[PDB]
Amino acid sequence: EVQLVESGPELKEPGASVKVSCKASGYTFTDYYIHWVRQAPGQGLEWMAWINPTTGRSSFARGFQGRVTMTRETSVSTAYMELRRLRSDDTAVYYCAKAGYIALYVDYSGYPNFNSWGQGTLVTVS
Amino acid sequence: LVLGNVTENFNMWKNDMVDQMHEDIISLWDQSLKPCVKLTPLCVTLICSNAT
Amino acid sequence: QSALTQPASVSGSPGQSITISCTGTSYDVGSYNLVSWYQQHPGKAPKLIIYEVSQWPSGVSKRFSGSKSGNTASLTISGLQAEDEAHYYCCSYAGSSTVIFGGGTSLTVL
Amino acid sequence: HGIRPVVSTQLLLNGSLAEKEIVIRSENLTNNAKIIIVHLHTPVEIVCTRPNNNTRKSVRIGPGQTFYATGDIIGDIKQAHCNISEEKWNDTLQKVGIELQKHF
Amino acid sequence: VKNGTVEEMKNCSFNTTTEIRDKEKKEYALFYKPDIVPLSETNNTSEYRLIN
Ligand SMILES: *[C@@H]1O[C@H](CO)[C@@H](O[C@@H]2O[C@H](CO)[C@@H](O[C@@H]3O[C@H](CO[C@H]4O[C@H](CO[C@H]5O[C@H](CO)[C@@H](O)[C@H](O)[C@@H]5O[C@H]5O[C@H](CO)[C@@H](O)[C@H](O)[C@@H]5O)[C@@H](O)[C@H](O[C@H]5O[C@H](CO)[C@@H](O)[C@H](O)[C@@H]5O[C@H]5O[C@H](CO)[C@@H](O)[C@H](O)[C@@H]5O)[C@@H]4O)[C@@H](O)[C@H](O[C@H]4O[C@H](CO)[C@@H](O)[C@H](O)[C@@H]4O[C@H]4O[C@H](CO)[C@@H](O)[C@H](O)[C@@H]4O[C@H]4O[C@H](CO)[C@@H](O)[C@H](O)[C@@H]4O)[C@@H]3O)[C@H](O)[C@H]2NC(C)=O)[C@H](O)[C@H]1NC(C)=O
Ligand SMILES: *[C@@H]1O[C@H](CO)[C@@H](O[C@@H]2O[C@H](CO)[C@@H](O[C@@H]3O[C@H](CO[C@H]4O[C@H](CO)[C@@H](O)[C@H](O)[C@@H]4O)[C@@H](O)[C@H](O[C@H]4O[C@H](CO)[C@@H](O)[C@H](O)[C@@H]4O[C@H]4O[C@H](CO)[C@@H](O)[C@H](O)[C@@H]4O)[C@@H]3O)[C@H](O)[C@H]2NC(C)=O)[C@H](O)[C@H]1NC(C)=O
Ligand SMILES: *[C@@H]1O[C@H](CO)[C@@H](O[C@@H]2O[C@H](CO)[C@@H](O[C@@H]3O[C@H](CO[C@H]4O[C@H](CO)[C@@H](O)[C@H](O)[C@@H]4O)[C@@H](O)[C@H](O[C@H]4O[C@H](CO)[C@@H](O)[C@H](O)[C@@H]4O)[C@@H]3O)[C@H](O)[C@H]2NC(C)=O)[C@H](O)[C@H]1NC(C)=O
Repeated sequence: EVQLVESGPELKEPGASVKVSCKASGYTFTDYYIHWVRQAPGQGLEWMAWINPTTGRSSFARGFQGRVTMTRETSVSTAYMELRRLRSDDTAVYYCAKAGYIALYVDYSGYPNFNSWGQGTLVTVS
Repeated sequence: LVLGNVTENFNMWKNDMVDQMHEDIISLWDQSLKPCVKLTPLCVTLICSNAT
Repeated sequence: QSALTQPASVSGSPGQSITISCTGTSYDVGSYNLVSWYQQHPGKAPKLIIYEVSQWPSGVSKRFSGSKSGNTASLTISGLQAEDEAHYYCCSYAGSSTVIFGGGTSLTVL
Repeated sequence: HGIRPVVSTQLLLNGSLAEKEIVIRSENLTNNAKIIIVHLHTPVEIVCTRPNNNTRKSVRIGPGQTFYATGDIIGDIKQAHCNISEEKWNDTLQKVGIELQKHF
Repeated sequence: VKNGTVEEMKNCSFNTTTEIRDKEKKEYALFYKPDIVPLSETNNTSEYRLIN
């Protein structure tokens, strides 16, 4: 039932903005954080950010403090993120995944367990 | 008043009288400055002297 | 790599039991117990193992029990079957509502 | 013996205990405007929390003296709340019910 | 955000008498809602005040 879907892979110039997209299915999109993570080709993982799909508030990695943009689409069951000021080093695969339940009374933003992934999408920098 | 046959200990550095006068002077002196102006209108941008 | 450290590669024969370590600092893992691990065969998205220090997400059997002590955490790959050859990752909650990943590793080919 | 000076309006937090049973007090129960105290033998356990990770900031005012105010919340905000176990509250409220029926 | 689908706190900024008397500086802080009151004689929501 559950399946996360993303846009297709892209090719970009340095300093560009990468509109990576993440559409949800098989679960109530408003009840779970959608959670981002990076992976350079053939290397390890790197965390990106949070987004409360109901509230829109977010925080993200200090390494990207220069500029990053977020968006939540409640009526579309889809979320967007945008890495901006793109370096050649920033070429990598990008994922979105379903993190912990958004409790009405406990700060679940932080629990690193996420048990459903998107299929993955990359951006090439040239 | 001289004392004929006394024998008494004198530890000096634990003599409380210094504390009983340190706090005395701090309380007295800090009370003496109460009625005077509390400057406050002088924290101002000083624009000043020519060459030394 | 980031502060969360993990061994580069660990190897062993079939039937062995192995501990993949994960080290942090008193700030992040020595103060909070939100440690999780991920498995990944190349060319695909990873898959979660241990959603919370020791609890079990799905029908993955007891062969990957976790543990923690101080700034250290472990993944007990046990009852080794060579088809489990894959990359394994540490990750844990950290300061400032951030999450960090361990360096990853490579399992036996022997 | 040491009393607790805690400020609290509707529920007397961190208080002592009645030695035997729930007891009730009033200057005269006929006057509805009078406060009616209730004292409990069994302590109901209340836990409260404010899980917004509020952060401290230090503005300064005039000469020297600082003034503190809330900075950016780290994390995702959540409601401040208080929790009480349901069965304890139900049983204790019913027992206070019988103690009121002793006068009514 | 989302017309009250949130456990809101309001952010506000203000001018303070900095360490120099007549060189005031801008500053930002945040307060819980019961300690802010509308100021304007009109319906305007832009300007606010402490409840004191
Ligand atoms: C004060 O007071 C207050 C009150 O008021 C409080 O608050 C609170 O708190 C608490 C604590 O913190 C919290 O809790 C939380 O919750 C959440 C939610 O809940 C709910 O929900 C869920 C979900 O549901 C779903 O699913 C199911 C199954 O499960 C199904 O059936 C259903 O249907 C659903 O579905 C989905 O989908 C669909 C599609 O269609 C849709 O429709 C829907 O909507 C959805 O979306 C559930 O689950 C729950 O339940 C549970 O619980 C109970 C009790 O306990 C039980 O009984 C049951 O059975 C269940 O169980 C559990 O467990 C087990 C083990 O043991 C497992 O196995 C299972 O599965 C389950 O889980 C309800 O109903 C929740 O979620 C949470 O939990 C989680 O998280 C945590 C953190 O980390 C952990 O620890 C845990 O363990 C869990 O985990 C899980 O999950 C996650 C996510 O979520 C993940 O990630 C992980 O991994 C895991 O996983 C698992 O599971 C899954 C599913 O679930 C699967 O898939 C996998 O495979 C695995 O297995 C928690 O619990 C709450 O919330 C609160 N409240 C509010 C209102 O919010 C406070 O706290 C106080 N204060 C103080 C200071 O304390
Ligand atoms: C509660 O509400 C308050 C306000 O009511 C808010 O605080 C204020 O927020 C604004 C907006 O974020 C801050 O404005 C900043 O302005 C600077 C520009 O500074 C100029 O002025 C100084 C002082 O003279 C000069 O020295 C300087 O050269 C400039 O002329 C911007 O730089 C800030 O934006 C950066 O971050 C953005 C991402 O959020 C980027 O998109 C943007 O491009 C800027 O980044 C760029 O510059 C960086 C260096 O600054 C560089 O390193 C990056 O790589 C990138 O190229 C910002 O617009 C204002 O300063 C805040 N107030 C104070 C007193 O600081 C609170 O944030 C709010 N809090 C909450 C919790 O809601
Ligand atoms: C709830 O809110 C509070 C207040 O906002 C947060 O408190 C911070 O908590 C984090 C995590 O424990 C702390 O993070 C660390 O901050 C260091 C900053 O150093 C300054 O402060 C320390 C402490 O006074 C001094 O010793 C130091 O000299 C500086 O003055 C960073 O240096 C740390 O990052 C480094 O280490 C990590 C590994 O741990 C590396 O991966 C990094 O790359 C980096 O090299 C670390 O980030 C922070 O100090 C706390 N601040 C305060 C004021 O208490 C809570 O964390 C927050 N709750 C949650 C769950 O986040």
